[PDB]
Formats: sequence, C-alpha cells, structure tokens
Amino acid sequence: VGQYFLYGFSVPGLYECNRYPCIKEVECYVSRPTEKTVFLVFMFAVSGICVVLN
Amino acid sequence: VGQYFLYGFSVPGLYECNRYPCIKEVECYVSRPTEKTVFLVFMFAVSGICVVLN
Ligand SMILES: CC(C)CCC[C@@H](C)[C@H]1CC[C@H]2[C@@H]3CC=C4C[C@@H](OC(=O)CCC(=O)O)CC[C@]4(C)[C@H]3CC[C@]12C
Ligand SMILES: CC(C)CCC[C@@H](C)[C@H]1CC[C@H]2[C@@H]3CC=C4C[C@@H](OC(=O)CCC(=O)O)CC[C@]4(C)[C@H]3CC[C@]12C
Ligand SMILES: CCCCCCCCCCCCO[C@@H]1O[C@H](CO)[C@@H](O[C@H]2O[C@H](CO)[C@@H](O)[C@H](O)[C@H]2O)[C@H](O)[C@H]1O
Ligand SMILES: CCCCCCCCCCCCO[C@@H]1O[C@H](CO)[C@@H](O[C@H]2O[C@H](CO)[C@@H](O)[C@H](O)[C@H]2O)[C@H](O)[C@H]1O
Repeated sequence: VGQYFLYGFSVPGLYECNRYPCIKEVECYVSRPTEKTVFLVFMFAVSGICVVLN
Repeated sequence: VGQYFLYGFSVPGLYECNRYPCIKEVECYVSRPTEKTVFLVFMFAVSGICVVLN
C-alpha cells in the first residue's frame, strides 16, 4: 500500500518545480524514466504475486 | 503625446517576459535604469516648456 501510494506506476520524465532558491517555476528533466517505471511495475507485480500467495 | 503614451516616466530595472523561445516566464535585468528615467523626465520637461512657449 505504501509503495502504491508513494511512487505510483509511471515516472514522469519532465518535472516542474518552484522552491525558494528558484525565482520562478522551472522545468527539469529526468534520465532513464522508462527503465525506472518498467522495473517499478515489475516490483509491483512481484509484490502482488507474493500477496496472493500469502 | 506619443512619447508620454509609449515610454512613460520610469524605466523598470526588472522585467518579466514570456515569448515562444522561452519555455516559461523569465526575469531579465536592465542596466542603468536611473539615468535613463532621469534623462527621459528631463526631455519631457523640455518638451513641456517648448509646448508652453508655442
Ligand atoms: C497475481 C496477479 C493478480 C498480478 C497482477 C499484476 C497487476 C497488479 C499489474 C500487472 C500489470 C499492471 C498494469 C500495467 C500497466 C498499466 C498502465 C498504467 O497507465 C499509466 O501509467 C498511464 C495512465 C495512468 O496514469 O493511470 C496504469 C496502470 C496499469 C494498468 C497497470 C495496473 C496494474 C497491473 C495490472
Ligand atoms: C513648463 C512647466 C509646466 C513644466 C512642468 C514639468 C512637468 C510636466 C514634470 C516636471 C517634473 C515631473 C514629475 C517628476 C516625478 C514624478 C514622479 C513619478 O512617479 C513614478 O514614476 C512612480 C509612480 C507612477 O508610476 O506614477 C510620476 C510622475 C512625476 C510626478 C512627474 C510628473 C511630470 C512633472 C511634474
Ligand atoms: C510501511 C508502510 C509505509 C507507509 C508509507 C506511507 C507514505 C505516505 C506518503 C504520503 C505522501 C503524500 O504526498 C504524496 O506525494 C506523492 C509523491 O511524492 C504524490 O504522488 C504524485 O507524484 C508522484 C511522483 O512524484 C507520481 O508517481 C504519483 O502518481 C502522483 O500521485 C502524491 O500525490 C502525494 O499524495
Ligand atoms: C508622432 C506621433 C506618434 C504617435 C505614437 C503612438 C504610439 C502608440 C503606441 C501604442 C502602444 C500600445 O502598447 C503600449 O506599450 C507600452 C510600452 O510598450 C505599454 O507601456 C507600459 O510599459 C512601459 C515600459 O515598457 C512603461 O513605461 C509604461 O508606463 C507602461 O504603461 C503600454 O501599456 C501599452 O499600451
């Protein structure tokens, strides 16, 4: 449940952030999103299989 | 009238712009605003004196 609520399914390649150091909203880029989301989906499937067995 | 409507009185030292090349709104800085606005005010005063004489 925590993994589902925290990370989700897909990893956004493009992010928009606006904190104190940055004067206005800025656009940052993430590296290798596809591999991260694929492996996250695989981990979620493995956890679901383990839950079903339990 | 054209000078009053176009430029105004004060020259903003800080500008906020958002055009097609710039993804989001960005903050640009102007150099020597005080001298520009002072000389513009002097030119406006000279034009007003000339208008009064005319
Ligand atoms: C032992 C058995 C029951 C395991 C079954 C595994 C499922 C819990 C997993 C396997 C594949 C997963 C799917 C793979 C791909 C996607 C697309 C994905 O779409 C997006 O990321 C874009 C849309 C959105 O933001 O939801 C939404 C989740 C979903 C349906 C996943 C939902 C969860 C699924 C069905
Ligand atoms: C022959 C005689 C009638 C000439 C008179 C000259 C005036 C037309 C000029 C001289 C000084 C000028 C002033 C000098 C400084 C300012 C402050 C200036 O304030 C700002 O820039 C911030 C506020 C705003 O945005 O209006 C507004 C215009 C004003 C009153 C100017 C209005 C026009 C004035 C009165
Ligand atoms: C052992 C048990 C552990 C229990 C753990 C419970 C953790 C709870 C975390 C609460 C977090 C609240 O803040 C939560 O942040 C996440 C991610 O940061 C946001 O999540 C959002 O962005 C992430 C990526 O950043 C996307 O993958 C997701 O789909 C989207 O919803 C949630 O919208 C927000 O609700
Ligand atoms: C010989 C006669 C010539 C007649 C000339 C008539 C020119 C008319 C120009 C119309 C322009 C309309 O666009 C006009 O742009 C100016 C400046 O770009 C804006 O002006 C705004 O920004 C400028 C600085 O950039 C400030 O100094 C000004 O106080 C503020 O109002 C006006 O808010 C907008 O109305």
